[PDB]
Amino acid sequence: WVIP
Amino acid sequence: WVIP
Amino acid sequence: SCIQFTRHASDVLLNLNRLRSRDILTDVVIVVSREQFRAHKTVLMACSGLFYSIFTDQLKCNLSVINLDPEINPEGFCILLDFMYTSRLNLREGNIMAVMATAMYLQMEHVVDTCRKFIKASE
Amino acid sequence: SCIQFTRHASDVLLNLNRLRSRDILTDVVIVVSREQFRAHKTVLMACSGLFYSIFTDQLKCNLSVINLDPEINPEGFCILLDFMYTSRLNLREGNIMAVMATAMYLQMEHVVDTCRKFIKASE
Ligand SMILES: CSc1ncc(Cl)c(Nc2ccc3c(c2)CC(=O)N3)n1
Ligand SMILES: CSc1ncc(Cl)c(Nc2ccc3c(c2)CC(=O)N3)n1
Ligand SMILES: [Cl-]
Ligand SMILES: [Cl-]
Ligand SMILES: [Cl-]
Ligand SMILES: [Cl-]
Repeated sequence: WVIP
Repeated sequence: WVIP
Repeated sequence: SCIQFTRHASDVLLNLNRLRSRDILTDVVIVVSREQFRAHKTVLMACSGLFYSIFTDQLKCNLSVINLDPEINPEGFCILLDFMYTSRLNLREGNIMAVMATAMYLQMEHVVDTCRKFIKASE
Repeated sequence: SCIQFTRHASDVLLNLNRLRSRDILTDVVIVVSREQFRAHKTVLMACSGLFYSIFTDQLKCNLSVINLDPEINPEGFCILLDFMYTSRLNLREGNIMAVMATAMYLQMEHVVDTCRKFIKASE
């Protein structure tokens, strides 16, 4: 999971 | 396009 | 000896979401505590262990309406349906418990994993 | 304020290809010079400008069989159908002309672009  |  | 187009899977999903937003070729209604959500059976199956089991069943594969367990929160379902079609999860302090419970029921293992991690950080 | 799961779109496409390989919820047959290819209308639309136009048509959206132009090569179509479901294109010296012609007809702009580039390098 990432900060888009 | 890339070499997978 | 294949070549691969990096953005292809993302572009496919973006187009599937555009079809969903315009209600094109949606073939099922998911009912959650009287709230209704239209979707594509194949996308639901591709994202959820529960929908995969439902739509591979020889009787349920032909149903146009699926009713979820009454304990399922419609907002939690809506956030997860958006994630299925976009890869983006709107996880907030106020919805994390409903989102995790819905992802556990829908069998969306990666969503359950991030919810468990975000909950563990707050304790 | 969403979080994003990097591998989600790829995982969705991988699962859609598994459904295709097991012939689960395929809703159309594409006929190419007597060869038949089963697929999901939504995936075809998501990858091709031609299928997008066909299946948004109020009459053609209900067809279970689509016949392509007799000039379309079945091998070229097969390579492109595999690309739609995997992001991988089996482009070879012996098939590049048939693949480019099929991608131009199917309106798959990124495939046309790489074929033009590979052809230009060989001249
Ligand atoms: C296992 S083979 C397979 N073949 C095709 C499909 Cl459409 C599919 N979907 C599916 C199954 C289980 C799970 C998910 C999707 C997401 C998750 O966390 N668990 N699986
Ligand atoms: C344009 S809006 C839109 N909405 C939904 C879908 Cl399913 C869609 N597909 C599509 C249209 C045109 C093209 C492709 C896919 C691939 C390509 O090269 N051209 N487009
Ligand atoms: Cl029904
Ligand atoms: Cl997931
Ligand atoms: Cl027909
Ligand atoms: Cl393309």
